[PDB]
Amino acid sequence: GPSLDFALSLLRRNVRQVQTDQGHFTMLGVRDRLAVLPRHSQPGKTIWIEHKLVNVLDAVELVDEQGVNLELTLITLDTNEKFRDITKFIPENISTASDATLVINTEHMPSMFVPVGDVVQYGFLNLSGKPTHRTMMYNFPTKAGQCGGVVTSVGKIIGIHIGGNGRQGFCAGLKRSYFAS
Ligand SMILES: *C(=O)[C@H](C[C@@H]1CCCNC1=O)NC(=O)[C@H](Cc1ccc(F)cc1)NC(=O)c1cc(C)on1
Repeated sequence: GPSLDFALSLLRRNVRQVQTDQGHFTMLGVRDRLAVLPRHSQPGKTIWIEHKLVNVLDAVELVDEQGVNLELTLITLDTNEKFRDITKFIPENISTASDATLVINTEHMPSMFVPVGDVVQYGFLNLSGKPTHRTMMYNFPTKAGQCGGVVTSVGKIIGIHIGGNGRQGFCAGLKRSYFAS
């Protein structure tokens, strides 16, 4: 219903099929020329968006006040395009949620809704030797190919998927101030 209406709106206008040397990811266009990707996709000076090559002008890998990885990287793309500003759908603080859907859009998983259920606070997560703070979990056997997916519930954007164990899956908590500047 109104929750997925929003997911469609976001798929169409802000969620992009992307590739880096690290493989396939879902990119969230945030506003203007600013997008986010999970840190592990390691975007270089360039990146493929719907297969066309786009320059990356600047790239920040977000960290704690304590310097811990938050597993997110803001990029500023080289285009004449504005993403419709969806920062007003990102809460001020990392928000847990109920019947969330994970929105994925890559070449292999195009236009994809995954019903991950509730999203609960997790916090510290060490995936493959690499710590992350401010993560949240949903109880769903998430997989390779879904990183960068956008976690939504009730018209809010709360998360970018970043990992899983074959049973649960984990996202990077989104908060609006990250998209400040
Ligand atoms: C997204 O690219 C991908 C998605 C995971 C893969 C594992 C199964 N479930 C999926 O949701 N993420 C990763 O593979 C993640 C990469 C990562 C994330 C954060 C970080 F700090 C460093 C690396 N790796 C894992 O989730 C993972 C799973 C096991 C087992 O070890 N590592």
